[PDB]
Amino acid sequence: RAKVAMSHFEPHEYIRYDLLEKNIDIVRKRLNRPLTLSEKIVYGHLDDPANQEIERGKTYLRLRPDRVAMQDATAQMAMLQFISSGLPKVAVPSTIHCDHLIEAQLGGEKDLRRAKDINQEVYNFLATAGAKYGVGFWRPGSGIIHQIILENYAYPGVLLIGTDSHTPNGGGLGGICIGVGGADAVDVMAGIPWELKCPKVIGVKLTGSLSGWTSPKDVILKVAGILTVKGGTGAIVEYHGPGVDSISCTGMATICNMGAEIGATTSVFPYNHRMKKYLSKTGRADIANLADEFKDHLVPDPGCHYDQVIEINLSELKPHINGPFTPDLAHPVAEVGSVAEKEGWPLDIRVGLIGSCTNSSYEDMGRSAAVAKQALAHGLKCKSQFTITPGSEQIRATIERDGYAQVLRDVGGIVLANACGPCIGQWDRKDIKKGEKNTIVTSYNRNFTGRNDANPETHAFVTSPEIVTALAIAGTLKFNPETDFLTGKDGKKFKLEAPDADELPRAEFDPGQDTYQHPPKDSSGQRVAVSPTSQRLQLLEPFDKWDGKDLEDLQILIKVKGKCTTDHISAAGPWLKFRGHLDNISNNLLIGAINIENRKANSVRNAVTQEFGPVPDTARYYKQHGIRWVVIGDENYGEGASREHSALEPRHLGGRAIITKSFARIHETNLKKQGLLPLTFADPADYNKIHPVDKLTIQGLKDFAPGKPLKCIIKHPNGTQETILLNHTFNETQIEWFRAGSALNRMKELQQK
Ligand code: SF4
Ligand SMILES: [O]
Repeated sequence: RAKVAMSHFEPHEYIRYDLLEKNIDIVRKRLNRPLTLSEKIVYGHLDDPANQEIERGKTYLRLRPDRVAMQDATAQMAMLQFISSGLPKVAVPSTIHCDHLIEAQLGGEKDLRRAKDINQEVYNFLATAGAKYGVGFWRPGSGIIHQIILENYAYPGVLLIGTDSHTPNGGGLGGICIGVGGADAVDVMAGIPWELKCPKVIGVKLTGSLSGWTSPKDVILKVAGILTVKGGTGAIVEYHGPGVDSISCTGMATICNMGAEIGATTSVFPYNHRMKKYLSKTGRADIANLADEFKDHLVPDPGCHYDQVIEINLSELKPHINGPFTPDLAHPVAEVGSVAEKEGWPLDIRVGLIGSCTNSSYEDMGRSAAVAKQALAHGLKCKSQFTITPGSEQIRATIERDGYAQVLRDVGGIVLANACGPCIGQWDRKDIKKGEKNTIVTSYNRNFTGRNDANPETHAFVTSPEIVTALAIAGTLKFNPETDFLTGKDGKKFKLEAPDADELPRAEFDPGQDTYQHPPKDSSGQRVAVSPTSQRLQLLEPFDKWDGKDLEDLQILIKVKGKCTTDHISAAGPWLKFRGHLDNISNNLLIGAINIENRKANSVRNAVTQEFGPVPDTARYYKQHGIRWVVIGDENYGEGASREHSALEPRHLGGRAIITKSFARIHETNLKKQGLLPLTFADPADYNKIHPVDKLTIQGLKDFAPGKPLKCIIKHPNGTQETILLNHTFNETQIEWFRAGSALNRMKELQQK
C-alpha cells in the first residue's frame, strides 16, 4: 500500500486508489458492463458499493468525497451552518479561498490592500473559523479557487465537492469535481454521506487537433452552442477520442469548467501524459507515478455506453465568441461582426477582460502576450481598455518573471488582483454612464444580464483570452484575427499571426507572496465570535418546522417569464458584502426576475394594497401579514451560480414552494435543503393555466412520498378551480428535511435532543 499524500498541505492524508479499485470491482461485479470514467470514480466513492441501488438518472448515490473547497462568498453561510452543527473539527480535508471580495478599481495591490481593509471582518471570521474547525485558509491575493485547486489539490480519480458552479474545472486533472451549495459541503465536513442523483453520461469525442487560433475555450463554446444551457442537466460530460491528447491540462480544465454553462453535474478527461506533465511541473511527481500505476481505473472502460454522443473535429473547429446574454448563443469570431451589425449589438469593444478562472493559466497568459507582443512590434497599443486577472499568485509571479506581464502592461493592460473581480461584478467600472449600451469581450464563461458591471445594456461576449487581446488591440467586433488588418505607425504588414505559446514555464514555477495558512494542531481557545450588531456577518436563526398541515391558499409572489438564473434570484456584485447576513441579502430577492404580468424586473402587484412595487418588499409584507406564497417559474429555473442564498432568501421571506416547468440541479438541491418544496408541472402547459391572481392549495402533504405526485388546486378569482398534478424528486431523506423545516433542523433533531 502506497502512502502518497493528497496535497503538500496534508501529508498525513493519503490518496486511496486501493479503496477506489476495491469499490469499482464490487460494483462492476454487480452491474456486469463497462463503466464510463465518471462511473468508475463516482461508484468507486460509494459508501455502500455492495448495496447501493445504481441507475443512471434515477437513483440517489450516497458518496464519500475526498475533499471540500469553498470560496469566500459561499464559505460564510457554509461555516455558520457547520458552527451550528457544533462539530469540533471537519471530517475530510477542506479549504477556504479568499477570491470573491476583491473589487477591481485601480489594479493589483492597490485593490488588494483596499479589499483587506474593507473585508477585514469577513476574512477574520473565515481565518478564525478555519483555524478552529481545521480548515486550510488561502488568504486574499492567493488566486481564484479553481486555479489554486488545479495547482495544489485536484488529482486523477479524486472526488471533490466545492461551493461553486465552476468546481468542474478540476476534471482537467482527471478528477470528479462537483459544485454544491454550502449545506452539502456542511454534510461532508460533518461526516454525513453526500447524496447525488446518479448521472447520465454525455460522451464528447474529440478528433484531430487544435490548430493556430483555435484554443481549448472554443471546444466548450462549441459544445455549449450545440447542447444549449439546458442540455447537460443531470449528466456528466466525458471527453474521449484521438484529439484529447492534443490538449494541455489547463486547456482541459477550461473545457470542463464552462461545462457548468450547459448545467452538467460536472465534466472530465481521462488521465493522460498531459496530466502527468502538469502534476510534475507542480511538484506532484509522486501523484503522477501513483496514478500511472492505477491508470486502468482512471480512464473509461472499453465499450462503455454514453447516453448522448457528440463529435467535435478539433482540426476544423475555428474560433468562437458567445453571447450577448446567454453563454450558448454561439458565433464564429469571423461572422460575429456581420451578425452584431445585423442584430443591434454594439461593434465598439469598450473593455476587453482576459482571465478569471476559465481562462487564467500560464498558457492563457502566454497566448495573450504572444498576440500583444506583435501589436507592440508595430508601435500599437489597445484601442479598447484592457484588464488581466492572473488565476493565482503563482501564475502572477511566474508570468512577471517570464516577462508576459510587462508585454500585457505595455499594450495598455491593467493587471488586476488574483481574484474573480469583473466576473461577479467586483468591478468599479467608470467608462460608461448608467444604462449605456456597450459591448465588452471577456474570456470568462457567464454573460448573464448585468452580471459584470450591473448594467443591462452591457453586451458581454465570452471567448478565448488571445481573441480578447487581438479584439482589444482592434477595438471592434468586426476584426477576425485570422484574415484581417494591422497597420502600426510604421504603416506595414497587417496580420496577426497565430499566438504561439508555452504551455507550462520551461523553468520551475515561481510561487510568489506566501498566501496559505495551516489550521493549528491544537486549536483550544479559538473563539470565532460573530458580532450581534455586524451588518456583514449574522448567525442563522433556524427556520420553522413543518406544522403537519397542507399548504392552502398560497399567494403567488411572482410568476416568472423565461430565463431565471441565480443571478436573477439573488444578484452578486454589491450584494456579496452581505453574503454572511441573511436578512440584509434577502433585499435582492428576485429583483432581477421578469414578471410575466407586465414584463418588468422587480415590480409585482401586492395582493392586499394593489400597489405594484419591489419583489423583496412585497415578500416581507406577505410574511408580516401571515400570507404564505409561491414562485411560479418557467424552464431551468435557478440556472447558473450555486449560491445557496437563492434558496435561503425565499425561505426567510415567507416562501413555501417554487413550482416550475424544470429546475437546474444545484438550485433544486438547495431549495430542498432549506425546507422549501421544489415542484414541477407533470404537464408544463399547466404553467399557462396559472395566472398571477390565482390562489394555490398544495394538497396531500400528509402523504408526501418518493415517486408520488402531489396535487395542486388552482383557485381562480371567479370561483372556478382546477386540479393539476405536480411532480417532485424527493427521496425519504429529503422529505425529512422538509418535515423538520430544513436539512439543518433534521441534523439537529438527530443529535440527541
Ligand atoms: S466564474 Fe468568475 S466568480 Fe465564479 S469562480 Fe470563476 S472567476 Fe470566480
Ligand atoms: O463560479
